[PDB]
Amino acid sequence: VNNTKKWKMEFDTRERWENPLMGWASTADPLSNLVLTFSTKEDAIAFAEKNGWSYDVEERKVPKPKSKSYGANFSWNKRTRVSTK
Amino acid sequence: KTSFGSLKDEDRIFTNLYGRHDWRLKGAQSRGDWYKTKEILLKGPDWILGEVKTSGLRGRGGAGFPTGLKWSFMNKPSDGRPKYLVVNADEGEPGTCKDREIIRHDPHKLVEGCLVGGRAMGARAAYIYIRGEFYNEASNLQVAIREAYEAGLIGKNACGSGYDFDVFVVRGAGAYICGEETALIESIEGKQGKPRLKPPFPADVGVFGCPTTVANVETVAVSPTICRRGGAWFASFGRERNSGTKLFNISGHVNNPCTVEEEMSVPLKELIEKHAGGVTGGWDNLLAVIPGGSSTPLIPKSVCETVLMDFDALIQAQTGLGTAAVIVMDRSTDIVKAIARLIEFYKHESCGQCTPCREGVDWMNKVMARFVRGDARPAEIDSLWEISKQIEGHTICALGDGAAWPVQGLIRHFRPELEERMQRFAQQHQ
Amino acid sequence: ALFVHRDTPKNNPETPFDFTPENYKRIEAIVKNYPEGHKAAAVLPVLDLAQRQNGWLPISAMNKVAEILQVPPMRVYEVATFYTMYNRKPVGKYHIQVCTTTPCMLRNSDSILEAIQKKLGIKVGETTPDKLFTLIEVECLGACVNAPMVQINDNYYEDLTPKDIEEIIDELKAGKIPKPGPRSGRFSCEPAGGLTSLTEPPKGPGFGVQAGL
Ligand SMILES: NC(=O)C1=CN([C@@H]2O[C@H](COP(=O)(O)OP(=O)(O)OC[C@H]3O[C@@H](n4cnc5c(N)ncnc54)[C@H](O)[C@@H]3O)[C@@H](O)[C@H]2O)C=CC1
Ligand SMILES: Cc1cc2nc3c(=O)[nH]c(=O)nc-3n(C[C@H](O)[C@H](O)[C@H](O)COP(=O)(O)O)c2cc1C
Ligand code: SF4
Ligand code: FES
Repeated sequence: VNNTKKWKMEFDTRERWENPLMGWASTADPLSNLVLTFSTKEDAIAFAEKNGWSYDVEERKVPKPKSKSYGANFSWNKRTRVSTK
Repeated sequence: KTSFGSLKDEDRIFTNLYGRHDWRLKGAQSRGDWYKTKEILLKGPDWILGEVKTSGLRGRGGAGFPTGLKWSFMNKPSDGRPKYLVVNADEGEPGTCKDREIIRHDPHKLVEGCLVGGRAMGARAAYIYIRGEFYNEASNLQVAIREAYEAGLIGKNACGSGYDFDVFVVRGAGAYICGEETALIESIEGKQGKPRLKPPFPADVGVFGCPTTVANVETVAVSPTICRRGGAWFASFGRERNSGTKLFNISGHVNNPCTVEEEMSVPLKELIEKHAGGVTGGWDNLLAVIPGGSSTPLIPKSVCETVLMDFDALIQAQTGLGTAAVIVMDRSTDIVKAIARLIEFYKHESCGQCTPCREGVDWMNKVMARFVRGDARPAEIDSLWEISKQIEGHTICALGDGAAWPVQGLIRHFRPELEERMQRFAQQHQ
Repeated sequence: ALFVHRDTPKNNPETPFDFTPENYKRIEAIVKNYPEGHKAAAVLPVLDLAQRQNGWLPISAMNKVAEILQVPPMRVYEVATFYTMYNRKPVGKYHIQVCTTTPCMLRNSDSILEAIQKKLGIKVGETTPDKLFTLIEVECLGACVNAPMVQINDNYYEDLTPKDIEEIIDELKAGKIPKPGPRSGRFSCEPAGGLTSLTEPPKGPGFGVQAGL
């Protein structure tokens, strides 16, 4: 999960087309490889507003905590028994 | 008391060990079994737990956990789930063949032990997981349990005490790992014999999810004799925290390989030279002794001279007591070939579940197969030591421990023999 | 020796398997030993019963055990490949199992293994061409003080010499039944030079019983 730790600012993808000579991915978007790293959401929002970039923000999706019980695999009356181990 | 051994026949728990008397019900009642069982049931669970805690009885399976403290884990009121005793009767340990003798020759003693043990823990029934290779022993025990039901000794209103207790016998299907208590529970539950992790202990989540005590045949069958003779009687033998009698299986390179009941802290030399007829070729022909079956490290002749055959004096001899199965190995033994056959046993009997045993026991068997021929170099010895130290305590159950320990004992006592094996390979092949 | 299955014409889900009605009554008696809701605990006995009726386990006994116990068939395949008694190939009528672990190897079990091999003309893992003997090599059979020993289908044969095991194979070929015991002078497990213990009479009921009981 070390790549979920920081906020990232990227841009919308523009057209990549085929090079007629080699089949390479030709682009005309200078910002197609620009990915910026930010520690918090508000730093990225401030950097986008400072540069006049219209932005959209997706909230951080942490996984909600689970309830893990090893003995639940071997219950007496619940469906949560494992059929094998 | 200072000296131990020379146990009398009036103090034996397992009379009719050898099959010389009738194993059935009229034979068992005529030797002391099923006597005043109703009073032992009616004096309560806490009285039986106090008698077992007084006796100093440790777990005869091989680990030696205190049986009273172990059975008192069930001394708690129910939560809707039934409670179970499960008697471990697999006995797949190489060297160990005593529970076969208890089931085959004193079966009603095991039935009364199931009744007393399950009463002490408040259990509903007993599941005697007998090994499947002990088929005649299993049918032997079932004829005994039919005699116990038809005499009203177990079942509905067991011994006229108003306590209901069934005794079930489940055969195994040929897996040594199913002797381990959680893997045995999984084998009873119709699954692969793969050990569960602890916690939960079986006193919390055992067979079918119920509170369950898994206990060996010997630690269950001596419990009516402890409840009749008293706790001080069983604590009168052996050293402190090493109390009682013990069945011993002296096999290997002795003149008369035998099972014999003996006082707990008996010397190893006295036991072999008294009941087994001594080592083949004399005591100076002794090379090594695996004291308690294959899970314990071997000890050489310099340790076997004064060692006592209980738990703590074998811990001090950097081995274990284990199942008290004495495998005797003389000077003519290719000892690396024997330990490599033993590690081969441990890779054929390993359920494949967690990584260190599944990978490292086969990798140790490949290293030991090269060490028998000498097709190695001495820097692989310490390497092998570290491989054992990467299995010891890093596994789910102690089969990884019981496979790391013979390698450690062989290296620790016979590194020069390994080195001269490999250097004579190097001189006659390079 | 494999742990995958391939459909041969003698081992497939169209191989006929069905229990006898006495075996169905035995299966019901097995199922009644376990709590309600844990019928899967009868996988190991009933499947062993499917080995006792048939001698081995095709993949129709496993599916029949999976059908009558209402368990998934993979959960029976796991049991049938985990445990070493379930013959997933048709073995001979007398399945000879020689123990060659260390307490039997110290007492020269290889002599008896080679005696069976040169007596029957097969090696370890093979079957004689008259389909009467399968010789495999097994681990510790729990008869360590009676080393060396073999097992034939239910029966331990203990304290063996090569002459004794040739005698046992000769009376298995002769259509009789051998005596399942130690072929030396002793009876079960005692010291052979006389009883070193349990020579006194057993003390009977009421001996050493503590007061207040
Ligand atoms: N008799 C045989 O055929 C064989 C015996 N053994 C012996 O078995 C031993 C290793 O077996 P294990 O049972 O894995 O080792 P051991 O550490 O776990 O456990 C022995 C008993 O103590 C109980 N126990 C220990 N601490 C407990 C706690 N805190 N709470 C509740 N219960 C507790 C366990 O439930 C178990 O029944 C070795 O000494 C080995 O020599 C090994 C192989 C074969
Ligand atoms: C790999 C392995 C195999 C075991 N096999 C047996 C066995 O066959 N019989 C037995 O009584 N205990 C066996 N044990 C010990 C059990 O875990 C358990 O301690 C014992 O069955 C019951 O506890 P007790 O010592 O208090 O009687 C085995 C342990 C391990 C790790
Ligand atoms: S260490 Fe070996 S015997 Fe134990 S759970 Fe893992 S594979 Fe099984
Ligand atoms: S070693 Fe062969 S029976 Fe235990």
